[PDB]
Amino acid sequence: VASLRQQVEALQGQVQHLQAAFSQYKKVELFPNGQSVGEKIFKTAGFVKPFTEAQLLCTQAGGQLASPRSAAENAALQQLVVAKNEAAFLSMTDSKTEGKFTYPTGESLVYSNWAPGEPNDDGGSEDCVEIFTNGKWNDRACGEKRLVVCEF
Amino acid sequence: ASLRQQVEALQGQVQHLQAAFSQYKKVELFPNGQSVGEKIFKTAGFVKPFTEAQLLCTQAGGQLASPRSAAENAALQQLVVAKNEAAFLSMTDSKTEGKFTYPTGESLVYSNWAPGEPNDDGGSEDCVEIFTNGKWNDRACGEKRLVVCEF
Amino acid sequence: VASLRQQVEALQGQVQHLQAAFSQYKKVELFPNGQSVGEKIFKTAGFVKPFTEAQLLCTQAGGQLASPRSAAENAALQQLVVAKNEAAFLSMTDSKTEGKFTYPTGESLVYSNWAPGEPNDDGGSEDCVEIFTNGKWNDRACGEKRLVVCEF
Ligand SMILES: OC[C@H]1O[C@H](O)[C@@H](O)[C@@H](O)[C@@H]1O
Ligand SMILES: OC[C@H]1O[C@H](O)[C@@H](O)[C@@H](O)[C@@H]1O
Ligand SMILES: OC[C@H]1O[C@H](O)[C@@H](O)[C@@H](O)[C@@H]1O
Ligand SMILES: [Ca+2]
Ligand SMILES: [Ca+2]
Ligand SMILES: [Ca+2]
Ligand SMILES: [Ca+2]
Ligand SMILES: [Ca+2]
Ligand SMILES: [Ca+2]
Ligand SMILES: [Ca+2]
Ligand SMILES: [Ca+2]
Ligand SMILES: [Ca+2]
Ligand SMILES: [Ca+2]
Repeated sequence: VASLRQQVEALQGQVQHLQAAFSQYKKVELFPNGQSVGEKIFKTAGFVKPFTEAQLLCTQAGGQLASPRSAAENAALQQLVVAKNEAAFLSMTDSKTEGKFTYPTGESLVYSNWAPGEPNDDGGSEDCVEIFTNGKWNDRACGEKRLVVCEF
Repeated sequence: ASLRQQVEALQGQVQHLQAAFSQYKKVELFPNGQSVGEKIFKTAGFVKPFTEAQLLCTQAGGQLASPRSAAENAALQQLVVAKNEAAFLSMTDSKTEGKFTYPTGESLVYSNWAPGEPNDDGGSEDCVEIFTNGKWNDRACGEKRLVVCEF
Repeated sequence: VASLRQQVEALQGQVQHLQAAFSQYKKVELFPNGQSVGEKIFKTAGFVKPFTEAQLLCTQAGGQLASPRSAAENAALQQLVVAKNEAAFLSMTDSKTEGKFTYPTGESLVYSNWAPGEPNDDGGSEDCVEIFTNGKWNDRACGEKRLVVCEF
């Protein structure tokens, strides 16, 4: 009772100090290659890779390629693209059904920010998606190399 | 009694978090960070002009490196030495020439000026850079220097 | 009692939040320069340095140069070497007694993965160890510059 109470007050002090230390370290971690938005975190590897290799890096790391599902998420991702000045690959593709872009899960897009005229499947072989420094999207060949950005 | 059990369970979970966190703090700081007291300095690894550098730090939830003691200055110096690139500090005398202040407007509580500095060379040096030897020199804000933020 | 009960529930909520937030943060931290194996974490600095310099960097960081003690640890370390496509230095040397490799403490090796014919003290001057992209080890001159990888 009395012992338990003070034991609770003591443990909470420890937990709140931990919350403070963690919050500080989270900010430190995100600088300068990450961006937090909502409960999602985007982080770039700082280099470019073809889609398949980029996808594998994110999955092996316990996440997946950047999948902006709102204007806010797209804006956060855009910050990293602008910072590295390198267009990045998104996770979505229309490899299964041409013209129908989906997330790795197979779910259809719930948000899109296609540049005017896109997606055009240029050359009849653009099944991956890249995001430019202006935040707009363009379908591009999966074999091209683009900035690797994962979401966790 | 049920609460007693819950408390003992929480103690074990907290001990685990503390141990795991302790390890990750060391991992995080390697190789671009420095912890001194309750402050953490971290470099972006590249150079930028003052305004750009300042914005990067502020948007990241911190501010440009602002050593307030010899200890903090020495810690910051370690990053500068490691990257072999002089860095910008947060302080400027842009408001009133000759009076350097922190982004808040507060006057300096510590400084490590090289002899003869600040000298407002060319009548246009309102920013501050820190050398690999830890000394400070006022320099043009337009120059590009290592970006180091504090959190 | 009743109050203590409400506070314990609040504390429980705080700890659960931290467990979830910390787990996410760990994945973010490790991407793309770290590898977790068991209770050990390997992290590369992303650049090369001669042995002495690399060794000092790790020690000052509160850790030490990569010291794989099992096939599992060696495989984890190998992932970073492959990722950076740069051979890395291990912590072990035979500087004290030629022909006898030891950890920084002085203890004899508990595991090794030498390439065929190694260690061979080529030129009578190889007292350090490098790990290749294939995971095998080779003794090499300590003055050479190799990928810096520390363990924490
Ligand atoms: O290089 C491919 C690229 O070429 C142009 O920029 C446009 O036609 C794009 O739609 C297309 O993706
Ligand atoms: O250090 C002497 C002098 O050298 C250059 O002119 C600049 O770096 C000045 O800021 C400095 O004051
Ligand atoms: O042929 C093997 C031999 O090649 C070179 O001489 C060096 O890399 C040596 O360390 C290695 O033992
Ligand atoms: Ca980190
Ligand atoms: Ca197609
Ligand atoms: Ca297509
Ligand atoms: Ca296109
Ligand atoms: Ca002035
Ligand atoms: Ca001035
Ligand atoms: Ca000057
Ligand atoms: Ca020898
Ligand atoms: Ca030898
Ligand atoms: Ca050899």
